Amino acid sequence: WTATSGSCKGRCFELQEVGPPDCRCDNLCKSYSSCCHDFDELCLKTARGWECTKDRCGEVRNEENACHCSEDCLSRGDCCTNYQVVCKGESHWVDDDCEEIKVPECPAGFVRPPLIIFSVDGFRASYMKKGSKVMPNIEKLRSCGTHAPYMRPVYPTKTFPNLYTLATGLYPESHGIVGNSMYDPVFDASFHLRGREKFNHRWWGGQPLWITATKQGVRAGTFFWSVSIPHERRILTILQWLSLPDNERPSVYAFYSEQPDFSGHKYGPFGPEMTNPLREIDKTVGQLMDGLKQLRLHRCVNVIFVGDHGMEDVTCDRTEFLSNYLTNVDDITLVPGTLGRIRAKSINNSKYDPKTIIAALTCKKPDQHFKPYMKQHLPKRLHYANNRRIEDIHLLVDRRWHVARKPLDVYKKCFFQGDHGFDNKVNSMQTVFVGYGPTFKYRTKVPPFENIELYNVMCDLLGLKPAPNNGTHGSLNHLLRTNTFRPTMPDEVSRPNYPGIMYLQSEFDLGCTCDDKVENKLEELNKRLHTKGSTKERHLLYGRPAVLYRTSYDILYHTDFESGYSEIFLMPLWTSYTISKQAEVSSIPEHLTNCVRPDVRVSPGFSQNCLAYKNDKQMSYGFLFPPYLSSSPEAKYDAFLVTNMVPMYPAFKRVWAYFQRVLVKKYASERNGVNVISGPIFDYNYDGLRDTEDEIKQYVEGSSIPVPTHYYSIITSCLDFTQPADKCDGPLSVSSFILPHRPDNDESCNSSEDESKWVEELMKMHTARVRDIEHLTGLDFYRKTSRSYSEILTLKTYLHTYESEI
Ligand SMILES: *[C@@H]1O[C@H](CO)[C@@H](O[C@@H]2O[C@H](CO)[C@@H](O[C@@H]3O[C@H](CO[C@H]4O[C@H](CO)[C@@H](O)[C@H](O[C@H]5O[C@H](CO)[C@@H](O)[C@H](O)[C@@H]5O[C@H]5O[C@H](CO)[C@@H](O)[C@H](O)[C@@H]5O)[C@@H]4O)[C@@H](O)[C@H](O[C@H]4O[C@H](CO)[C@@H](O)[C@H](O)[C@@H]4O[C@H]4O[C@H](CO)[C@@H](O)[C@H](O)[C@@H]4O)[C@@H]3O)[C@H](O)[C@H]2NC(C)=O)[C@H](O)[C@H]1NC(C)=O
Ligand SMILES: CNC(=O)C[C@H](NC(=O)COc1c(CN(C)Cc2nc(C)cs2)cccc1OC)c1cccc(C(F)(F)F)c1
Ligand SMILES: [Ca+2]
Ligand code: NA
Ligand code: NA
Ligand SMILES: [Zn+2]
Repeated sequence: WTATSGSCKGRCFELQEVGPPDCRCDNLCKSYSSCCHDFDELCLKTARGWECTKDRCGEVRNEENACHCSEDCLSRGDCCTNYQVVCKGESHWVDDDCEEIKVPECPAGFVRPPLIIFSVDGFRASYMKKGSKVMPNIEKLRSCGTHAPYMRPVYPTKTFPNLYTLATGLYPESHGIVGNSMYDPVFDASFHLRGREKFNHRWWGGQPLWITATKQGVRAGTFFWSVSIPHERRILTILQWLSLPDNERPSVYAFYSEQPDFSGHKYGPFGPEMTNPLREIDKTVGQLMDGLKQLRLHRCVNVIFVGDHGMEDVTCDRTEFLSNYLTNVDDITLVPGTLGRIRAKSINNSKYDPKTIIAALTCKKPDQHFKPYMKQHLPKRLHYANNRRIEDIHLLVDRRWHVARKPLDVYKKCFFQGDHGFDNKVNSMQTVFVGYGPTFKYRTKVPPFENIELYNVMCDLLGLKPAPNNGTHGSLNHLLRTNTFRPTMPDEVSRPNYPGIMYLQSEFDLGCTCDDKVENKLEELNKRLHTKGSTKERHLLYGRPAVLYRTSYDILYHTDFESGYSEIFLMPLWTSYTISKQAEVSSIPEHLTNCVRPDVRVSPGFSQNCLAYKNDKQMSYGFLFPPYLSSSPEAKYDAFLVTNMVPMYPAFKRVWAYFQRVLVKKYASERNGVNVISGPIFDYNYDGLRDTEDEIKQYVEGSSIPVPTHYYSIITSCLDFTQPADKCDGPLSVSSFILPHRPDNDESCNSSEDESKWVEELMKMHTARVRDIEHLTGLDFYRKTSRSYSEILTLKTYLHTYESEI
């Protein structure tokens, strides 16, 4: 119940919201059907429109008008935004030349530059170039401020998950808004775009920017606008708040627009109907900037122009139907569209089996336009599994397609030409970032980055301590003139042991054999030098990785590679080696096919054994430093050490061997040498974080050798590829991957073909940031370089996406 008999007089767009049954007058009262009876009359005036005209100038104030052109309007804070232009001979902001804003120029009373967020729904990154002719205000923000060519949204590339990620710095799996539609099985409740359940705070986790501000004494304008409030009224409300007394005035504001998304769904991302929506959003930016100029705030405020996701061409005819795959289609509930999520229709169904559902959806039709995954097997870069609202079965839908349960859902539930939600590396899903103001840089282009990073910077802009989030604070310091955040490197928690030769060969009873007794004062000294770290500069180019948790491990040096060997997990945490452009690939010699050799520096009790692999009929082994890239026949023996061995399913060994035998040399050739760090990852609870020993669900049969869920590589070279990776004077270049360690290649529909036709495609899908590997391993990379720490943080957030140019 709401007592709508109360009044909005002197309360229009009040900041503090009131509780039922008292009627409301805030930004969202319409969405709750709770506005006071006179809210439209008092708060939503429209008389005479939104613009001053020459005949209105100096008018007698009429309080009924939407905005004012009377001599008193500036002191009242409610002039039409073009008042000074029409009535006082001023220029529109867009018409003024860009001039660098070196320092804030703020009116007295202003404690800090205000932050104004201008959020646009469905604004695809390429509109900034493709639409620049019809968007002169936006184009001036972009050219004169700081801009990226695009900003990467989060998956799924839907509205509510991305806007809330913008606000919180969190992945959707952490903030809880994991789709526009959700079912939470603990609450037994459903969240939908339409309706009241979505207002319950239990759905909205983390801590959004307006709550971080308010908790630390910084006042915030409300970030939400009921859809029926015209954009012109939203802008005038923001400008009116900006004229409040100092102690009442907010420091952070947001505007939101439903466009260009609304028209993009109807017309497709580049439909001829799309120009007018772009012109109108531009005109709204111009209102804001003219209004700021009137308030003398246009060289004081920092403005962020930002979108949630882009827009792809999608039509009703490009829909896959699960009814063409499943015998049992009425036993499942599908959350449909540009992603699919599947759960049982009834929890009382003992006939429900996700294994038979996955198999019936796997590579069944030659041009099949979606791929099924158990969520834990989705690319780790998506960070889309650790939430009970995310269904176990996931369908990743190809760009331009939909998935639906049955045909009748598509005509009884073509209209639309555009949609979004696909994989967040897809070019059409990328969106926009421009920052303009005293705290941003002048005429500066910055490389693409992730929307999770902005919360830290907005906190930086407002003098706030950010709540814990998934940004890497400092990785965006190059966007900023001042207010940078100067992080320190984390301290190493575990120091390594450096074992020498401590065991005789006969102390080992591992069931391994090697034809190595085929093997000199000159050159024995040399091998001793290698085992003590004499080639280590060549192979560990950025320092040893620091271990940020408590564990027991050894540094092991070799001619061709260096590793940190865990005595707890019985295998390396990391293995680091450099391959020059001139490096030669060799074979594994016939007499060494089955060679595994005890490592006389590491106890038998802290070693793997061969008999366990013999006995486990599902599990084989591979090597982290590849025997194919040995520098000499004699150095090659090192590659067969029991301390370089890792458990690998035979199907996975097809992938790994092609990566090691073929692709590393190809990258060294292309990049002018590469430094590679490889290793295992254990993430059995799919939380994106390193597992402890007691979270491991699978071991090589009969042993304490834990089985990795994934294997990573970080591949680093010189950004200036005229310099070799090992003699690089300036910035670095990196690509990395986190490959799922699976017992089949069901993910790759073409895997019966030669590895050259499918492996690199798999690896591309599983591309990763170095930061993703850090979370999954508890290791900190790039500890000793010539580079600034913020530059290294940017490097660690880089994702190599393999898309063509935006
Ligand atoms: C991205 O950044 C985010 C933010 O930094 C990272 O997420 C953090 O990761 C931490 C570890 O996973 C986690 O810390 C835990 O917090 C527990 C208390 O959590 C509550 O309080 C915080 C603070 O206000 C709050 O933010 C939490 O909010 C979560 O949960 C609510 C309700 O479900 C949601 O609305 C909200 O969206 C959020 O959910 C997300 O996180 C939870 C986990 O908290 C997931 O379940 C969800 O799926 C979703 O992803 C909470 O309200 C604290 O109690 C934990 O401690 C346990 O474990 C340790 C082991 O050392 C032990 O000391 C404790 O005893 C305890 O164990 C006991 O409980 C176990 C299970 O019941 C049981 O097995 C044991 O036997 C014990 O009894 C732990 O410290 C932190 O909460 C989240 N924060 C957020 C916002 O998500 C994220 O990791 C980053 N991602 C990457 C890839 O880097
Ligand atoms: C019909 N309109 C809609 O459906 C969307 C519209 N959204 C908004 O008015 C503001 O959008 C959001 C922002 C806004 N914020 C400004 C984006 C940010 N960008 C940065 C950079 C930080 S925060 C941040 C976080 C989540 C957001 O929405 C879920 C809306 C209208 C009515 C009610 C709701 C709700 F309560 F259900 F959520 C949502
Ligand atoms: Ca884990
Ligand atoms: Na085996
Ligand atoms: Na296959
Ligand atoms: Zn949309």
